[PDB]
Amino acid sequence: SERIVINVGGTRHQTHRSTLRTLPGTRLAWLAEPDAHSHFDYDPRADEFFFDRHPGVFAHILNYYRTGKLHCPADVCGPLY
Amino acid sequence: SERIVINVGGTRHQTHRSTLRTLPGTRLAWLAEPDAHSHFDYDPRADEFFFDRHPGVFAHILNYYRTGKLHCPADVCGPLYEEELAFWGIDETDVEPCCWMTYRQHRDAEEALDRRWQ
Amino acid sequence: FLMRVIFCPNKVEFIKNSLNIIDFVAILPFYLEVGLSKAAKDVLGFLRVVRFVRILRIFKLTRHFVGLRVLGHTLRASTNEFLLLIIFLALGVLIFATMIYYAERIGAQPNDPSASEHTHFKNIPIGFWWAVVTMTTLGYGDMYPQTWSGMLVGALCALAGVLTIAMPVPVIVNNFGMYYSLAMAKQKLPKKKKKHIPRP
Amino acid sequence: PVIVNNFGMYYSLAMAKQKLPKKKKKHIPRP
Amino acid sequence: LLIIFLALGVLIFATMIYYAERIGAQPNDPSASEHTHFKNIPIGFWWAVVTMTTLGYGDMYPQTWSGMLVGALCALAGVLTIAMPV
Ligand SMILES: [K+]
Ligand SMILES: [K+]
Ligand SMILES: [K+]
Ligand SMILES: [Zn+2]
Ligand SMILES: [Zn+2]
Repeated sequence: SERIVINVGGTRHQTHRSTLRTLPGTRLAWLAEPDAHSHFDYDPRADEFFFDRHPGVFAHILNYYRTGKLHCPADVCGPLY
Repeated sequence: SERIVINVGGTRHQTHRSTLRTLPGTRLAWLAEPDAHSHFDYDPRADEFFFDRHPGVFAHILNYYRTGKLHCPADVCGPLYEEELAFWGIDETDVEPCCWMTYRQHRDAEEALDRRWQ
Repeated sequence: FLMRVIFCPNKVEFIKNSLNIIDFVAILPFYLEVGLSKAAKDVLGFLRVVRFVRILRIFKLTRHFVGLRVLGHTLRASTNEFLLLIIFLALGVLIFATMIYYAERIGAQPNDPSASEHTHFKNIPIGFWWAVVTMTTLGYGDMYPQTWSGMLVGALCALAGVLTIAMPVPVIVNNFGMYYSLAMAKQKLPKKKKKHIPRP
Repeated sequence: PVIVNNFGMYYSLAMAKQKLPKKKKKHIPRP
Repeated sequence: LLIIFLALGVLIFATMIYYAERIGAQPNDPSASEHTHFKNIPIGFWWAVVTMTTLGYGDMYPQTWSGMLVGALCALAGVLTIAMPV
């Protein structure tokens, strides 16, 4: 019950709930809480939350959650990120 | 019946049918309609449409469908992205001004660079 | 000007508009002929200086150009680099002026009563002028060092001027290039029709 | 040009560090 | 853009230098300007081009403190308005 799988635009991003729980107040912080099945899109057959967003930049967002420093991917426009 | 999975070159891109239905007339718009099994490549065992295209740029095409603004990925050549969005039906004159000068650069350069004894 | 005064919505901003200010200042001297003895000479002497601004009416025409708007935005957005450039120039000018004034006096002839007779660098402000002319790689040639120490100081001045001018000017030029590219992009792009109809 | 590029990099980084407001370390690291 | 910038700079600095060089004019001479090369504005155009392009022939140059200030401003503004579009 420590692992959580985010399905962002069809790409499965997997992480521990502690990682999401680091940065409070943000959307993924609300994901990490146990009252998240009702709040967010979720299918119990695969145990994944689905967000209809660009996955390539969510990699860097989740990297912010993991390491603690926010960086900009040099392969997307400024406004996109 | 609201979710649709696109298999683009072996990478599964998943989205809602409303997202595809936003931009009409394009290929993905025709995908979103209920008469799409016959028109396009589709296998019922995995419920995925298969397109034999570069997936890394289809990420940005689908991002256009989702957010509403077309951007150019800075990690592929201008002509590559141009040909991909030409295939997908997207108009090239929709890219945002932030990434228009780098996109329309090589094409600008290319267009600028181009009786017996008679 | 009278036809424009006929319709003047938001007269506060109309008076704050620099273009109309320039128009009025340029039209004042001629119209002051009927208004125009002792004070008249002084006001005419200053009216010539006012008429000097009559050339500023070309900005009324050139405001519609794109490059000039981009240049104005660049200037307004690069104040820090201009301050850096003026500080660098002032420091270099002062230091090299003092250095050249003292260098040119080493080879001074003892016979002449004045400290410096054969050199153009008779004082430091002349050094300021020479330092500007030499650091900008202008080199008029009206004043130049004539002593080996002066020549060394002059070579150092030329090199340091090249460097301290080429420091912030590339930053300013890059700012202008970015602004001009973006403005030309926004001008070229045809008006969009918003193909993407957003979902509710 | 090499010297000028060095100065440009240093000046851009210094202006970035001066502009950025003092952070509060939102990210509370896990033990 | 370059020709417009050059024309504006040349005109403005020519007028400025012509008026600056007359501040220190000697009252004795009947003519307005006798000791200065900037006897009129078109000469100012020539000097402004030569000075903004950092050419600096030296055939004509300011000889008054106000003229020297105007000349320094002319050189700097010429460097900038030439390095903009080039
Ligand atoms: K030069
Ligand atoms: K020169
Ligand atoms: K010369
Ligand atoms: Zn972009
Ligand atoms: Zn390529």
